[PDB]
Amino acid sequence: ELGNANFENFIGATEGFSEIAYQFTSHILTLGYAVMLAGLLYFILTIKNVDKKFQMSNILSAVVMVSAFLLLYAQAQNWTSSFTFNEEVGRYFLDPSGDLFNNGYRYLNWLIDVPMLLFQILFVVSLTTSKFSSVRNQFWFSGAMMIITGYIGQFYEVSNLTAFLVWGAISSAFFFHILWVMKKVINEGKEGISPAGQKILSNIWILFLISWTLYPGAYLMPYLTGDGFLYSEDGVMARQLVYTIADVSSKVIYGVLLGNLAITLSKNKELVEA
Amino acid sequence: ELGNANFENFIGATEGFSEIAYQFTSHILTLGYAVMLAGLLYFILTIKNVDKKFQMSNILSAVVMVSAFLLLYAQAQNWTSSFTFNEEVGRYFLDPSGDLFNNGYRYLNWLIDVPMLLFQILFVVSLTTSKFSSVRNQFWFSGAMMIITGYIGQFYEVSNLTAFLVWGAISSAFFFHILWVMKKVINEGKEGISPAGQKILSNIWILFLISWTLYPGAYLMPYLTGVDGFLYSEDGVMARQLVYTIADVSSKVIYGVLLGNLAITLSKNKELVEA
Amino acid sequence: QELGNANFENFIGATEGFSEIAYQFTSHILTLGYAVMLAGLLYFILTIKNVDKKFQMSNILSAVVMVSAFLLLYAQAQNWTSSFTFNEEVGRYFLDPSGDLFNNGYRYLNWLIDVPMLLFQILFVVSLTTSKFSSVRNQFWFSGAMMIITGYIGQFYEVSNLTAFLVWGAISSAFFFHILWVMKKVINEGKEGISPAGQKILSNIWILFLISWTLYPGAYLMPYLTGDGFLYSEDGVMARQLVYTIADVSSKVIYGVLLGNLAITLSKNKELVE
Amino acid sequence: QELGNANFENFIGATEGFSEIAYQFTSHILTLGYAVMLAGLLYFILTIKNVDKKFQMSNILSAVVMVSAFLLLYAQAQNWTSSFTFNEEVGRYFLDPSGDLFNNGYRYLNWLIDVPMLLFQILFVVSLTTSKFSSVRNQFWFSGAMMIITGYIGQFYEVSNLTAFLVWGAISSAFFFHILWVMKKVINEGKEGISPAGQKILSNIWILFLISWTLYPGAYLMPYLTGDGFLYSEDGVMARQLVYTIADVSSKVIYGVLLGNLAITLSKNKELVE
Amino acid sequence: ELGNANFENFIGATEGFSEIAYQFTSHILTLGYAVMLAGLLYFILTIKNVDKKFQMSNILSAVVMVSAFLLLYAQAQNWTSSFTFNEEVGRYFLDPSGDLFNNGYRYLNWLIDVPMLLFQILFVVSLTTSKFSSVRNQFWFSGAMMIITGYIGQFYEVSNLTAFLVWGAISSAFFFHILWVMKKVINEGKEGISPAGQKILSNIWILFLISWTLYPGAYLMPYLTGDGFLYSEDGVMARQLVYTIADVSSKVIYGVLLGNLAITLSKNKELVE
Ligand SMILES: *C/C=C(C)/C=C/C=C(C)/C=C/C1=C(C)CCCC1(C)C
Ligand SMILES: *C/C=C(C)/C=C/C=C(C)/C=C/C1=C(C)CCCC1(C)C
Ligand SMILES: *C/C=C(C)/C=C/C=C(C)/C=C/C1=C(C)CCCC1(C)C
Ligand SMILES: *C/C=C(C)/C=C/C=C(C)/C=C/C1=C(C)CCCC1(C)C
Ligand SMILES: *C/C=C(C)/C=C/C=C(C)/C=C/C1=C(C)CCCC1(C)C
Ligand code: NA
Ligand code: NA
Ligand code: NA
Ligand code: NA
Ligand code: NA
Repeated sequence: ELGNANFENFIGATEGFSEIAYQFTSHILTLGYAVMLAGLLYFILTIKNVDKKFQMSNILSAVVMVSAFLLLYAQAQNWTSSFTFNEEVGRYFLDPSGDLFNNGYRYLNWLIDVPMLLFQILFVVSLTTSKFSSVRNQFWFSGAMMIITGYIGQFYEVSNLTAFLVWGAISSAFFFHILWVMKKVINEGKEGISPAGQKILSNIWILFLISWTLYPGAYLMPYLTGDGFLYSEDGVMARQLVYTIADVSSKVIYGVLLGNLAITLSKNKELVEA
Repeated sequence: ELGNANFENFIGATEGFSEIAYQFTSHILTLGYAVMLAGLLYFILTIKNVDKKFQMSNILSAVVMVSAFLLLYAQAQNWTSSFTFNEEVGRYFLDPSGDLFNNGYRYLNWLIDVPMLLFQILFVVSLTTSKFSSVRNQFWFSGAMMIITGYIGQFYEVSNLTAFLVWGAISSAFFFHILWVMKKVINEGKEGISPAGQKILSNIWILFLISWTLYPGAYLMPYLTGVDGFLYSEDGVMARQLVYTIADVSSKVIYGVLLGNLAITLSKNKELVEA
Repeated sequence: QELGNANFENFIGATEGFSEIAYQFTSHILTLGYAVMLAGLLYFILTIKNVDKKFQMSNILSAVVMVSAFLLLYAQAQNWTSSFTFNEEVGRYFLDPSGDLFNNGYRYLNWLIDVPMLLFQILFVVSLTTSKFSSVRNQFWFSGAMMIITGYIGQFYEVSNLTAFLVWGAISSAFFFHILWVMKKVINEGKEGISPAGQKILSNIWILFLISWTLYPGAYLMPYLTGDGFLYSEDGVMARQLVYTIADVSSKVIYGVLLGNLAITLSKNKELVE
Repeated sequence: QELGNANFENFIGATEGFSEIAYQFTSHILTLGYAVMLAGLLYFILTIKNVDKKFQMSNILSAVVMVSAFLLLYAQAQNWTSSFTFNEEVGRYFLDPSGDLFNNGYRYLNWLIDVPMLLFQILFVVSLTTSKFSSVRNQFWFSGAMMIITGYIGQFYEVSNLTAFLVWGAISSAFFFHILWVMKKVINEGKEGISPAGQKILSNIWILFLISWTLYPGAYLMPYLTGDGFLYSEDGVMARQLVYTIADVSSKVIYGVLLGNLAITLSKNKELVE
Repeated sequence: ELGNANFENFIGATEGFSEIAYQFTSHILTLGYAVMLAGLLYFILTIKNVDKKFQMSNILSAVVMVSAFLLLYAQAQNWTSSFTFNEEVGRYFLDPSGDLFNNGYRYLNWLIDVPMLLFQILFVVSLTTSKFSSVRNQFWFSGAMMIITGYIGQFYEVSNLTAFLVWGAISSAFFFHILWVMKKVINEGKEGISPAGQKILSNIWILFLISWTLYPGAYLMPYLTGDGFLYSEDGVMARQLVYTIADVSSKVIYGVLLGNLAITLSKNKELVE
């Protein structure tokens, strides 16, 4: 009786994980939080070369990095504590004492981080006809709701497929909403900045779009092949890779590109340019 | 025989916690201390854009963040160490070896932090009819007493409902006193600063009022449906720990940010705070 | 229970056990201890810019103390929690041999590094009149070391051998009064030739120095201050560890703050502190 | 036990066991590893003020690498110690299943982050002549990724399947030479247009780059470089882990230092480095 | 069968450690790494007050402090992990699970740190007759070899007294060489700086000499009294105190004195006075 548990635990409690599956997941999750703390240094070290008006972008990035490090660290330790090598069969199996594995650390990370990442672009670019205050509140409300609904759903990703998908769908509503507003902001952002600045905002959009889509991909990962191929250790590896790739892109790379824009806009483009 | 223990331990020792209840509490408590360390960075990184006379506000915020991180971290680890998964029934139960769970880490955090948060506003605003030193001492005395009395009470929140509520009440006395003085401060603060600065102080009050009220809510959370119903159970534990987390974040970080923003605007450097 | 040359906490823990309140409180207060130290560090780092160059070593030495103190007081807190385990049957915490015996030695060795600095550091802020920098320092340093080293030896015996306990205690006290004597000299010579604002602070410093430093020998004797009386119990343990914590905070952080404030005023940057 | 697709360390540890010297040394050297990384970080942070704006991203990227490397090399060190337990009966360290299997994957995934940055970062110090920044970078980035990813896969098989081991190894080596080729191009074009002092450093960088990068494939093959021969033993383990450590220190820290020194000289702040 | 293990483990495996012996060793080793991280703050905080050309001294100190913290921390945890209280007899005994105790963390710390400490003086002072490049390489080569040989020897300090002392001796060769060169450096350093600067370099030498000598003292500590007085828990305490005192002196105090010299040599001597 595992109960309302993530699917990792069900694989780990039956099939077990192979060396490669466990170690890789372990490694990738470690890379996750490593990249976050590393990134922090980039934002701290470049802040002197951002003008005052843009500086909060760098600061908010830095804030995200710290939050993310700590929670993604917790997530990594959740993985390793939760599954123990069985000497007899040569596979890793669920260890009750280390607690059940749960992706909740990541999700709660999103709860802090999502509002900031959406907010923080608004310090770099300027809107035309839209109201800063409105855009922010929309971001913040939709963002919260997207994560909170998703957070509830994923508890059920095995126990109750319907609640899984209901909450998932509702989340997607809130998800799809955010995409709309962000496109609005990038477009109004593009108005009034050099072609150089424009090109960056274009890259940002593609990054934002791809990277944010990854998340619901990883939500569904176990099932994207119906007891098929990804309902296995392969699925676990796949989920945790994608989450890691997503989080790195959506925070660090995202933050870097914003920072680069803010730096160029400050006529300190020499720092970012080679 | 648990004794003078928090009610979490009694739930954990009888009902057990469901996966969702345990994991959520675990997650939210982690979010708690994560946000504190994160916040620290905000205060450090904005300090250059506060004028010298306001800068102690920023510094005191930073101080709080560090204290809070460390003690809230301790609090999170208290939770996780104290309750272990039972594979047979699929619920988390009290682990004696990991020590009893207690909210005391949080409370003693308050003991350091409350004085600073009350103190620190006084470096941004200027009073009219009150003396800096008087307001501070009131804050500091009442603040200490509020926490110390509350701290004693919560040990009894199961063992002895009377002492629970006595100490609770006494605490509440000092609580209202602080509210009273703070309202005085924010009003005198509002006198003589631009409308922009005024509006922030207004938000600060609302935040201060709502967020500080949460705490006694969370104190009583187990019993807010008396002797039964949703709140004397794992649901109550989740509820308490969410509210504490929300409270602590609001009362320290958000509070500190709003003060910081005020101090930054007052320094004629509003450009990084608003854009 | 063949405990040997052990602190009295272990003897209580090994017989009576600690109640929930006693254990948790001690645990909490010891945590507060090291938390306050690291917090304080931030104050000293962040204020250094506002003290003039010639006083700045006071701030630096404070910062140094804070770090040392954090690490050792952290170790001390972990010593407490490791050393006593909840007994499910009776609902009290009892000595756990595996987690090592509890010992206040971490704290004492902290004193060994910290005491010389705290005595030294005032000399950067004040100017002596009649007394010789070199003499005052060496006296502080010699007496300071000896006070701690003798105390450190004594406390091992606070149960095993009451005589050595009190002998070493007394010897320590000799050096204690010496330090008090010299420090009073310093504060008074310090007061000669500095602004009234500076004077007032040095007055406060002395009161704080005096009260806070007296606490220590109080806590040394705490188990016995009521002869098998009231404080030879879990109550005594709580009492000792509260007092040590209060002492250490006052004698380092508050002390350091007051010195900092003095150094800041003497630099004509008093707008920060008011 | 039944180990599967595991590193060879585990097979030694599961049969021969490790001697005190072998275990302790490996333990010590791996600790040195991550210690040096965090230490290095301090150098890059502290010297950045003395590099001109246009070079500064070199120092920043170094700093980023240091942090990533600390965290992952720390993980790697703890992987070693957790995985092998002293057996009091024989006086040798043996594989502990509970501490999880040892795997070098932490290191490899560290490479995945770090390799692109180290190759990238030189381009902020020097200017190319005949080559296109964009092309050189993409080659570095693509080949770098592929080199590590292929290597990462191979090393899982270094015992289980020697053919896959060597295939993947070889494929990796393809991309390796490519990177070497491009880097030589870069260092030469880099040398064009800077003082002889700067030139001399770029020369040293190349020899360091060349030697240090070569070490890695040496360490890949280390168990077999003597066929059930001399290095298929605890000696081989020691040898591998020393070489990896030496490589990583050289290829990141020393490499980074030399680049930093170049950037400092180019900024006419050569007095710092002299 | 402990094998090629440090002597601490043999005491811990037979005699056991008394409360005082264990706790003291535990405490002192903790003080060790605590002082390192503390020191770091001093070097970071004073850096602004040393001129550009001396600044690498402060930086190299800072680097050492961090390395030292981490490895001395590891060393402290090695001690506590390795010996467990026995409730029946009231003594601490060797715990296999916590791994055998070994001073190797410290030694490998030396491997990183020795080159820097020898190097770093050269950023503050200027040589007269001797060649920067040569002095450094001598320091670096001899320094490495001194540690590597010592590191090998100490594994044998119980198992094989001959290898212990051979490797020890070889190490000592390189040791004196470093002492020789350093004296050369301090003297050439003294040429062309004020008497104030001179006096500091004099203190540095005394400190350098005393503190560095301590190390081989601690190497031999178990035997310095032949089944004698120091082949006991007393010897363990003695070794670990001396190592701690040595490391603090040879890095932190050393670094401070150099920093003070660098600060003095710059306009702003007021900070250190
Ligand atoms: C730094 C973290 C970020 C940017 C997280 C973003 C998370 C999402 C976009 C999540 C989206 C989800 C859905 C659209 C459906 C399933 C539930 C979620 C929350 C994973
Ligand atoms: C950062 C922490 C803060 C601002 C803590 C505030 C705590 C309170 C306002 C506590 C109030 C209480 C009562 C009014 C009654 C019950 C006992 C307390 C202490 C929880
Ligand atoms: C930061 C730590 C400080 C300022 C420690 C001060 C410690 C003392 C003044 C200790 C005094 C003692 C006696 C006077 C008798 C008993 C032994 C001592 C060392 C506790
Ligand atoms: C900081 C880490 C660096 C610079 C890592 C470099 C790694 C390599 C050059 C690895 C090369 C390999 C081969 C050429 C064959 C075997 C597989 C590899 C990846 C170890
Ligand atoms: C910061 C660490 C330092 C300065 C270490 C210095 C170490 C030595 C001078 C060691 C000397 C030794 C001998 C001369 C003989 C025995 C082996 C050694 C390495 C301990
Ligand atoms: Na595991
Ligand atoms: Na748990
Ligand atoms: Na305990
Ligand atoms: Na081990
Ligand atoms: Na132990």
